[PDB]
Amino acid sequence: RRKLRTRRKVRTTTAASGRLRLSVYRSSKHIYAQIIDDSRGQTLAAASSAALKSGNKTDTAAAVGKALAAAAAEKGIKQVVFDRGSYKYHGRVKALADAAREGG
Amino acid sequence: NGRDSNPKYLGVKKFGGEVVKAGNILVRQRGTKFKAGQGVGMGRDHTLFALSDGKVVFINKGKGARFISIEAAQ
Amino acid sequence: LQIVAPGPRRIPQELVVDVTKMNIGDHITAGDIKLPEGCTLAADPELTVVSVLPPRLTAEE
Amino acid sequence: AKDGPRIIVKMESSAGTGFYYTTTKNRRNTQAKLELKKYDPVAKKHVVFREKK
Amino acid sequence: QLKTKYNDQVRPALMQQFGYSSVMAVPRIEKIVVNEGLGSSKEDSKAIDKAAKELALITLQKPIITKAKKSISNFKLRQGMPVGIKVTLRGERMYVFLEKLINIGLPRIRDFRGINPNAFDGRGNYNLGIKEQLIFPEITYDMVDKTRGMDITIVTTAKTDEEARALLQSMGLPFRK
Amino acid sequence: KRTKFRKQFRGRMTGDAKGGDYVAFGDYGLIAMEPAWIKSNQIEACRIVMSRHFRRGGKIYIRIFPDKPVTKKPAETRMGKGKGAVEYWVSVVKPGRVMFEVAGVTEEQAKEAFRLAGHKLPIQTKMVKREVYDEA
RNA sequence: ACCCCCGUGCCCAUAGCACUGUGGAACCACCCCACCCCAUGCCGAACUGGGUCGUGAAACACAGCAGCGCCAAUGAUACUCGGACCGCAGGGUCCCGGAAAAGUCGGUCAGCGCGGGGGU
RNA sequence: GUUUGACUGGGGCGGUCGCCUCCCAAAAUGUAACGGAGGCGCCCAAAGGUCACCUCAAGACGGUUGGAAAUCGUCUGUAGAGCGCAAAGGUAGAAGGUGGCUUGACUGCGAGACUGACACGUCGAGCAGGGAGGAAACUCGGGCUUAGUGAACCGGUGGUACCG
Ligand SMILES: [Mg+2]
Ligand SMILES: [Mg+2]
Ligand SMILES: [Mg+2]
Ligand SMILES: [Mg+2]
Ligand SMILES: [Mg+2]
Ligand SMILES: [Mg+2]
Ligand SMILES: [Mg+2]
Ligand SMILES: [Mg+2]
Ligand SMILES: [Mg+2]
Ligand SMILES: [Mg+2]
Ligand SMILES: [Mg+2]
Ligand SMILES: [Mg+2]
Ligand SMILES: [Mg+2]
Ligand SMILES: [Mg+2]
Ligand SMILES: [Mg+2]
Ligand SMILES: [Mg+2]
Ligand SMILES: [Mg+2]
Ligand SMILES: [Mg+2]
Ligand SMILES: [Mg+2]
Ligand SMILES: [Mg+2]
Ligand SMILES: [Mg+2]
Ligand SMILES: [Mg+2]
Ligand SMILES: [Mg+2]
Ligand SMILES: [Mg+2]
Ligand SMILES: [Mg+2]
Ligand SMILES: [Mg+2]
Ligand SMILES: [Mg+2]
Ligand SMILES: [Mg+2]
Ligand SMILES: [Mg+2]
Ligand SMILES: [Mg+2]
Ligand SMILES: [Mg+2]
Ligand SMILES: [Mg+2]
Ligand SMILES: [Mg+2]
Repeated sequence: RRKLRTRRKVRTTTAASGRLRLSVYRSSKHIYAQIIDDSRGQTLAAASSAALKSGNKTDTAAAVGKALAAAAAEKGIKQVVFDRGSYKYHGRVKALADAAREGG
Repeated sequence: NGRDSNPKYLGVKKFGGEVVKAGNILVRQRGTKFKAGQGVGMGRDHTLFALSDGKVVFINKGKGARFISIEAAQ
Repeated sequence: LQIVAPGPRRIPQELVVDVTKMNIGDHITAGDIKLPEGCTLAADPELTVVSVLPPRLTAEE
Repeated sequence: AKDGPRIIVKMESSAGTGFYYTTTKNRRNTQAKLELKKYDPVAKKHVVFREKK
Repeated sequence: QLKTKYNDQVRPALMQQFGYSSVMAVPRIEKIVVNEGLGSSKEDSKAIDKAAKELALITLQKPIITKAKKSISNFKLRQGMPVGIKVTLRGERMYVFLEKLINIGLPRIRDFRGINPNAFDGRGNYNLGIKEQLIFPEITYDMVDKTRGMDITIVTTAKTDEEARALLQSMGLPFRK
Repeated sequence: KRTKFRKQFRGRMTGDAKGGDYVAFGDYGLIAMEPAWIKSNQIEACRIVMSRHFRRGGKIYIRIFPDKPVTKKPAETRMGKGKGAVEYWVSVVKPGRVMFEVAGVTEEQAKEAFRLAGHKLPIQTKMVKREVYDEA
């Protein structure tokens, strides 16, 4: 239930990978996807549907997914990364992946 | 009755502070008694082993919060 | 009985309990005990303090 | 490892031919439906033939 | 198909009377839970499937067969195979059944003064006092195996038992008088 | 006395009295000065002794109680295993531990009723009164 | 910078629960409808998907509060490495450092970051 | 012509020999008794691989041939459950409950360590040939682990093609 997320968040052994963590978090029809430095106590490159209304139809995640992809690529930093959450695949969340993955 | 069987030799092989090699065994215990931390693997029999050479260190507070980890030297 | 309060000049050095009322099988509980000057009971009100025990009885061989 | 008239069995693998063997332990407990699995021989890889006998 | 009747009149009646901070704070009904225990039926592989058609034809929603867990029971509990059937009704499909029963099914009980008004669930939830299975409109003595009955639970958002029976007005709320 | 189902066996060791108080459940009580075992009888006879000297009144409290099972030679020698399941049950008591306590009887009343039960006891003993009040 | 919200760590109950008070177009949440994506071994309750009004009720968030939990001294004791002993025995003592558990006095309803949205 | 075991508070009668778990075991490992208890000589083609979701025992109230016990509902619910078997450890971010697809319950090796007088035995990163589940990081060379076993000899079967 509230272990949905903590099943996934722990599913990724963080600093053992060498990668970074990308936390997509959906609440409203808006999504905030942010990328975190696991080893260090910090975060790297934010995105949002906040200043947005880029697209009308959620699947505006395409924008924020590409927005992060571009905002991060200025810092360099593209491997796999990719956290997730209580939320499943395909749909609205995969509109974000393919906007970053192959879009970044 | 008279039927008890065998020693079984479970222990903590490399204690904290010690310099492990790659492939050394850090702990022998039964199910989970110590949790594998940074730089430490775990096998069929549980039994943490060393992934990377370095210094071994113990970390715990309470319960199942016990952890074994490695770090390099140079 | 632990009770409490207020003055520890005036502390309840004893507790007077009148038993003439009770006879047999009667369990006097802690809500029946007199504690002047607002001394709150420490334990449960219904906790048994004084109980008079019945005479020794037997039937079968 | 010991063997008798009883349930389950030791059953060999197919011809990855190659004329080859695997022989995992098996059981007639679930079903007699026989079996086929995937393995690799001398030739190629993953040539997948049927549990014999 | 109702759902309008809950709307308007049901809400302010308690809201304009006792009062509520919202139209959301107003007591609702989440789901109608219907489960017929087949434990008394040892037919199993034979007639257990029949009680599924009974509940599926009435609520238009397929029943899920519950299971043993095998327990002990000291007389009969075993393994496995079903021991009972289950269907949960929520939304409009609850509102199709609920309306269907109060208008039609309930009057079909002999000498019906209404279900027991005494406290059901202090947490605000309510049950159904269904005894016979034949009392339901779709069920008749024409087509049946034996004389049996099923249980039904009304799951409501009422915060109090006091406010439970209160919401339970409107919808066909007989009493003990 | 002898109890219902258990672990069934024991060895032996001796410390000092842990869970025996000074007082409890009455005005007067009995305290053991020597480490020892007390059996199912003994204390059973001690109850009977004390009560015989009373009105028979139900005012007597026994804090002690047999748990530890002890064993014995079936007939003789060392041939075979350890054995003797039911021989007797014992209750270990250590010094300072309070054994029996009485209610409502007077000073000499319980002085003599402890003295009678003083014999039948493998150890020396002394009765008492309350100063330390501990309930928690 | 400050107030605060949403995310996400470290710590890994002195940060936890119940009683409870504030919060609402900015954020969260419910709510709204959904033939199809997708999905409930029955129910879109859960995932999922289309979006307001409403609502601040529930859930969440913060402030309150020391009734319960959890942490918990100093004193003394139990036991004990070493030294030296009494008892026929069960057992016991002296010196020397080490030194608990419980209990009481109390202490609390946390701390410390990263990023973004919104007021001043 | 030979065989007819040992252990053993004398020998015999009785029981016992290997393997796993707890106590004994004196807070490292190790440690004996014809000491104190109990189990193994299997099972699982899915109880495996991976990929997703799921959360238990029990009580109280209310509910229908169904009452101690059923099936349903709400509330409580650091586990008082479960884990194929014996106990100990272990487990709620699961190893436990359910499905999708599967054949890694793989061939060639094996850094470096646990343990043993030896012979055995246990764990294992990583490399290659090939795969499997996933979108992906990744995981997989049987199972929560610890019992489910037999050196060598002599030989049966399928290869292979060195000796001849
Ligand atoms: Mg052992
Ligand atoms: Mg801690
Ligand atoms: Mg001793
Ligand atoms: Mg005590
Ligand atoms: Mg937050
Ligand atoms: Mg505003
Ligand atoms: Mg809804
Ligand atoms: Mg609340
Ligand atoms: Mg001190
Ligand atoms: Mg002492
Ligand atoms: Mg000494
Ligand atoms: Mg001497
Ligand atoms: Mg001493
Ligand atoms: Mg010294
Ligand atoms: Mg000292
Ligand atoms: Mg000291
Ligand atoms: Mg203490
Ligand atoms: Mg206190
Ligand atoms: Mg607070
Ligand atoms: Mg900030
Ligand atoms: Mg011999
Ligand atoms: Mg003999
Ligand atoms: Mg001999
Ligand atoms: Mg025997
Ligand atoms: Mg040891
Ligand atoms: Mg030792
Ligand atoms: Mg020896
Ligand atoms: Mg032995
Ligand atoms: Mg023994
Ligand atoms: Mg699992
Ligand atoms: Mg794929
Ligand atoms: Mg490998
Ligand atoms: Mg040949």
